[PDB]
Formats: sequence, C-alpha cells, structure tokens
Amino acid sequence: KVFGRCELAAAMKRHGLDNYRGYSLGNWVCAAKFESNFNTQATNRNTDGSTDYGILQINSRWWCNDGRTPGSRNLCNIPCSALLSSDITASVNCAKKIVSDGNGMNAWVAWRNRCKGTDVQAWIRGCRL
Ligand SMILES: [Cl-]
Ligand SMILES: [Cl-]
Ligand code: NA
Repeated sequence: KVFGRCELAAAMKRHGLDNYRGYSLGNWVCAAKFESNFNTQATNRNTDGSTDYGILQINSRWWCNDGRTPGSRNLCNIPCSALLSSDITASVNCAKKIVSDGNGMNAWVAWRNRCKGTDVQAWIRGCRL
C-alpha cells in the first residue's frame, strides 16, 4: 500500500508511535517519507547484502528474518515479509524495539540525514490527528 501522508500519521499515532521514546509524530512520518515514500512494499538491498523492508526500511541484518542475510539476527522475531504488509502493525512494533536500542532514531540513516534538525512538524501539518 502507498499511504497518504496524513493517513500514515493517523496509523502511526493509533499504534502509539507519537512521542514514542521522545520522538514526536512528525519525525516518524518524515522518516517513512524518506525511507520508503510511504510504500509498505518498499525493499532495498544494502551493500552488506542485507535488505531493508517496508515503510520504515527495517534491516534484515538485525531485526527480521529473510533467509538470505548470513550471520544476521531476527530481533523482532518476524519474517521480513511481514514488514511489507498493508497493515503497519509489525513494522511499528519492530521500529519501537529498534529506537529503544540506544541510538534512538539515528538507526534510520534517512532520518539522521534528512529529518534530524529540520522542521519535522511540517510532516503532520494539516492532518486531522
Ligand atoms: Cl538469514
Ligand atoms: Cl533519543
Ligand atoms: Na535476519
């Protein structure tokens, strides 16, 4: 599914991501925008051969299982394929474990280089939340 910007903010909020670990909702929407262009089916191979899946481009080296990333972990205990679903539940629950891991949202390269320190509230501006 390709979410609409406010439609994504709403699902994120309903799923408890707004100010999760101190990150306002706009930070999450901004990250999804640059990681996946709000597309739950987005997949991108990384240099190390691991792959990033879903709206929040969660990586197979540590978080989900895809059967083709040697030496990797599956810390969210789920098939990477479940991160491509129309329903973002699995991706949110997993993003919550990632962001609690110590480096906060800096775990998302796109958030650090394109959202961090920018006007992220702009991403939820105009949305009925
Ligand atoms: Cl694997
Ligand atoms: Cl933090
Ligand atoms: Na894995």
